Formats: sequence, C-alpha cells, structure tokens
Amino acid sequence: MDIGKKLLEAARAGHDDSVEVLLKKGADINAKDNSGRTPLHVAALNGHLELVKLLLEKGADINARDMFGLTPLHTAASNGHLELVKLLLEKGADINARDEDGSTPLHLAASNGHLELVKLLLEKGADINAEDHSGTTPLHFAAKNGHLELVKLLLEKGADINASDFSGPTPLHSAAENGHLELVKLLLEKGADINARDKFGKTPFDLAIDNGNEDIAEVLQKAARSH
Amino acid sequence: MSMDIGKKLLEAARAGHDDSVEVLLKKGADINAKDNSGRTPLHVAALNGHLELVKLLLEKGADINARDMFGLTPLHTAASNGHLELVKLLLEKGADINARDEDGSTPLHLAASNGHLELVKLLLEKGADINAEDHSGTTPLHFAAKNGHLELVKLLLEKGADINASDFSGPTPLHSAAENGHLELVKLLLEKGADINARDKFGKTPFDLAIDNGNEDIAEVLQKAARSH
Repeated sequence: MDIGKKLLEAARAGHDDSVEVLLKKGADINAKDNSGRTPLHVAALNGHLELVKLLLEKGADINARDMFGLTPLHTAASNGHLELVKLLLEKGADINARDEDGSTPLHLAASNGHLELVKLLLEKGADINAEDHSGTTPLHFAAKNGHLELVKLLLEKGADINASDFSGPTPLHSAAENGHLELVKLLLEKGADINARDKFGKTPFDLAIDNGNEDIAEVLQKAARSH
Repeated sequence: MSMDIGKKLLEAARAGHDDSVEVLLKKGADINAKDNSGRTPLHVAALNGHLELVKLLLEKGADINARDMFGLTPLHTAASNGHLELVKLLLEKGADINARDEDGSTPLHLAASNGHLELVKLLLEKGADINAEDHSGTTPLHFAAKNGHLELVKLLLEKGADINASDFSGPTPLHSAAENGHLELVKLLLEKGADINARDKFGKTPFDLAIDNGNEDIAEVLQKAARSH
C-alpha cells in the first residue's frame, strides 16, 4: 500500500487529518510524485497554509526542487498566496531561488500581477532586476501580461525600464567562435568587451569553449582576470 | 535558327568577349538585358572582372545602378569579387557606394567579408559608411572578424569602426506592452521614459510591433511620441 502517494494526494486536496494519520504511519514527508513534487509543493500550490505549517514543523524540506526546479516558494508566489509566502520566507525559503528556466519567485509573482505579494518579496530582498535564462526580468513579464499597477511598483522600486536582455554577437564573439586567435588578441588590445553577451547570453569565452578553441579561451580567461 | 540576342549579349559579356559584345550592341541588343536572375551584361562582366568589357558597356550607356534579383548592383559584385580597378571605374561613373542589396548589405560589407584590403581602403576613401548595418544589424567589421581577415580588421578599427558592434537586442517592456495591446501600460512606460527607438531581435521598434498586431491606438500614441521629438 503506497502511503507516500496517499500522503501526496492528501496534501494536495488539503486533508490535514489524513496527512496527520499518514505521517504517523511513517509516510515519507518528502515523498516525490512523478513530477518531483513533495507534499510541501502541492500544499503550497493550493494555498493550504495550516497544512504547510504542519509539514514544515514535521521536517518537510523547504527548498525541495521538483523536476522543473520549482521550490514551494515559487509555487506560492506564482499563485498569489501572500500569508503562505510570508510563512515560507520566515521558515528559511530562498527568496532568489531559480527554476530550470532561471525564473525567481519574483518573476512568477510579477507575471501574474500579484501586487502585494511582489511588495513583500521586494521588502524581503528579492532581486528586482533578476534575469532568467532568456535574459528577461520580472518587469518584462508584468508589462507583457498587462499588469499596470505592478509595473508602476517595479519602476518605483528601481526596475530598469529599458531592460533588453542579451544582444547580437560582437566581432570578438565571431573571432572567438571561429577560432581566429590573432584576431582575438587584436580585438582585446583595441578594447573589445570580454563581457559582451550574444543572443543566447553567451560571452566570447563561452563560444571559444563550445568550439574547442583552447588557446583563445585561455587568452580570454587571462583578460577576465586582469580586470 | 533561334537565339535571343539579349541572351547572346549576356553570354558574351560573362565570358568576356568584347568583340561579340560590340557586334551584338550594333545589331541592337538591349544593353540592359537581364538574365533569369536579373543580371545585366554589366553585372556578369563585373563578376568575372572584365574591365575593358565593362568600359565598353558603360560608354554605350549601360545602367550603372541596375539591380539583379538579389538587389545587387554591379558595384556590389565587383567589390565582393575583389576587382579593384573595376570598382574604381564603377564609382567614377556614378555607382552608389552605399547601395544596399536585399539583405541590406553594402559593397563594403561584401568586400570586408572577403578580406579585400586595398578595395576596402578605396571604398572608405570614396565615402562608404564604415558602420553601415545590414538587415541583421551586422556591420562590415563583423564579417571581417568572423571570416578572420586580420589586416582588414586593423584597418576598419583605424578608420573608426565600432569595435563592440552588437546589432539588435531583446525586446524591452515597451515592446511587450505594444505587442500585446496594453495601451495604458504603453502610455505609462512612455511617460516614465521608455525608449521608443529600441529594437527587438528582428530589429523592430515597439511601433512596428503595434502595427504588426493591429493595435492602432498604441501605434498612434507611439507615433505621436516619435514626432514630438
């Protein structure tokens, strides 16, 4: 009889009484379903605050990751559960945790227009200009999804209004990528930007590595250290 | 038997047979006849570096700025193929030095891509835009660096090429707001100083995205912002 599965279902449907019973029967409090979600994840999802208090006190992992790298805090913030987010932060949740796509809880809360929840996150030290793996910030999602007041807040709190993620490759990118060593040295001496990011957010150094250009990568690495 | 004389003129010009070209022109072949790719005798002659044949074509009134199917001018193809004396002649007879083909490439783009140093020197001397962007936002320096032409890159940098040229960017919040028809958000972003000239990954402005999505009110607001300046 799979009691971990029963624990997960009870946690999701918010049956505190069944959760108590199953945990007493030795159910794994950090049992993971097929998507890697723990009882804490699914309880956080449906805003079951008291159940989350019980799970945390009984040893649930606050920073557990599902297969997408989402923490319970991600899910609570995404679904606009303010008090639940307060609780998670008080119990040691990582406010700048990033999922598989590089999204922070602030990203998700901004995307869904949860104004007060965003206020709380910023108060508790959320990075307002955090970029996901696509180089996009919470302000991008708030503007894209038409959350006007939320955009006002982000701008008031110092979000970059012209945040534009990455750029196209610079000449140093091209030279590094195509293994032109002497060209790379010339570009560096003439002041090319070693920190430039191409359309995937990559530096000339990353591209040198991707293409197996050991000598170029060393020269670029040396440049990085000098600064 | 049958043989179109314009096609004979094109074949002769491509193979560099000045004597056949002279005869065909006297017999009334169209000096600006185009092949199936839109190339004129001037194009195909510039391609194979037939200088005297290009001189004859020009003196007999060839269209120096004719365009092939790719929007390439004779100057484009002479520059790309590194025919320096031929490029001199074309420029002297009025070729547009900053002409752009279908992809937004200028003659300097193509000469730089192939590392034709003295040819690039000449183009710059005659006023080529060293920081010209093609439709991808790419500059001549990009192509020289990418294709590994060291001395060309040295020259371009000497002549003021932007060493950190990076074309376009990802979309700004103003882009997203305009693309998704959020008018009040657009108005707010503008008053708070959003950049109306910002270009997204395809080089488009927020105004372009507004038109693309049929958001007229937003496009009008962005237009008023642009005109304001």
